[PDB]
Amino acid sequence: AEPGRVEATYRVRTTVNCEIVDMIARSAEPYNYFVTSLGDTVEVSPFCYNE
Amino acid sequence: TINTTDISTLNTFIALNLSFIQNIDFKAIELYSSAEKRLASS
Repeated sequence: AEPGRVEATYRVRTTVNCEIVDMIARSAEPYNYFVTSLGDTVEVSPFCYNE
Repeated sequence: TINTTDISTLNTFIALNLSFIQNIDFKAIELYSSAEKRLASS
């Protein structure tokens, strides 16, 4: 909100945001871990709990 | 008198009849193209 009113110290306005994104991820041949297009890294197998 | 060409002439040659070999051009090959090389990187 940022009121910018006449205050001695500062404002306290705040906001939140739910962010839902779709992206592309790639994995190597062993398929034990993979990475996403966004750059986030993860050490789990993309194939899991599916036979 | 007749020409000697009309007389049949025999020949005695055990012809080798060899067979040389050359001119095998060598094409250059590459296992992977550049596209998958770029795709190889994450």
